[PDB]
Amino acid sequence: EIPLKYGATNEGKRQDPAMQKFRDNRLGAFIHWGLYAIPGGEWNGKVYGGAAEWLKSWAKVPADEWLKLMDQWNPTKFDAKKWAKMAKEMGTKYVKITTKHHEGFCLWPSKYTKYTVANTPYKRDILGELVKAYNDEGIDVHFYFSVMDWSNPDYRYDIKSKEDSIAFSRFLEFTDNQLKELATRYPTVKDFWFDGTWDASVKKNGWWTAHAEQMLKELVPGVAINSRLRADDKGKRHFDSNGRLMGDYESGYERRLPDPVKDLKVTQWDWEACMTIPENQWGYHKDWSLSYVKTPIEVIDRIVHAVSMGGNMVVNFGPQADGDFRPEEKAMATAIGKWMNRYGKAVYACDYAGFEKQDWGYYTRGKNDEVYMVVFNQPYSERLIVKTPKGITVEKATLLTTGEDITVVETTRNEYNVSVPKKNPGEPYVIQLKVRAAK
Repeated sequence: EIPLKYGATNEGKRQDPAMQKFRDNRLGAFIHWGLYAIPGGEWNGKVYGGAAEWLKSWAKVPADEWLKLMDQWNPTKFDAKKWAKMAKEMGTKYVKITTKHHEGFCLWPSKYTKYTVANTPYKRDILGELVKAYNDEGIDVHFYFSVMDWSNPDYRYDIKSKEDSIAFSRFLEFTDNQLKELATRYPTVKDFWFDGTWDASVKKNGWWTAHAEQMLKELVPGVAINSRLRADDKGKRHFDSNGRLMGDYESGYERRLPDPVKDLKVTQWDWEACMTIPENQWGYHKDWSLSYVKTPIEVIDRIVHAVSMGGNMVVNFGPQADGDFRPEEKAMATAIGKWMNRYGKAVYACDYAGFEKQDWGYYTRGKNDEVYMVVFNQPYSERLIVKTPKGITVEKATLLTTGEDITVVETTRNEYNVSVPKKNPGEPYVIQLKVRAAK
């Protein structure tokens, strides 16, 4: 029953309204945009297969030379209002934006470094333009922030000396300054999502992670903070040494999801997953033929999977250098938007339904105990098996899009066959159930 100065703060799930908005939004978009977009995974004529946003590392490019990309930063096709429209048509309720990635190039005009959008030909405050344009569409804005900063030479991977420690104490002050800046320049921000916090330098400074959290919560009432920021007194990340969750939500499900049968533990806390369309590219990469690229249905599957287990899902986009989105990403957004427009009552504001997982798809639970069946795999039996928890019965089934009644046949105690629709919808679809519990 260990004691800790810098362990978890929250008891269970926050239930203030700002957290309930964060939760109910459910579907978000991730935007990775930075100087990495200019080379697009290619350096000096070699096209590297690793994540484009890490090209500085793959091509062993020194800071001085990487940051020279600033001279070419001039996204002439950028139009914040077009971006916001695209997110709206997709059905995303929030957008997480890279304020600064590992490269350390800031999308806002920070006063604390020269490596900022202000010292580029384009000059303009990209981040401020986005915040406004998204907020105008009713879309919340969350800030991605990489603690690790390859542009500031006070950054340390580990504290192996007193020089190291001196430099790093400066780096944490600088980092604190940037965060204060963001919180106060853009007070509509709803979340900070920290990355690049894995180094020993940070593990060794748990106290700072807890400070940063309290600090930001002071400045921004109701702001959410991800688990990835946090390390405890002992250097345990995400969950403290008593296995209690730090920060407001778990953020480890990056390009993977919890198992619907074996990882039901996640339903006990808030969490958010993120994903990429190709296998592993967050920033813009010029050649998507190098790894598997997910289809829209494969992405929709994963969104629903997340909500079915009580989590949010954030789908990544990596805009081009010119400020536009590539065709594959435009098609993806449109496809997701069409499907959400039709079936979104099963996603927005939904949660874990407490039913045993079946092979046809996922269940989600509405705000008023609606139970939705989201069908991805159509059984040749024409029967969708539904097994109810103790005390629950199924009074009715309805096809969400048409309101047509759907036959429900009891097969055994606590189990039914729900018929498929008379006409095959030809896409993943939703059947809504009315259920009754016992007093």
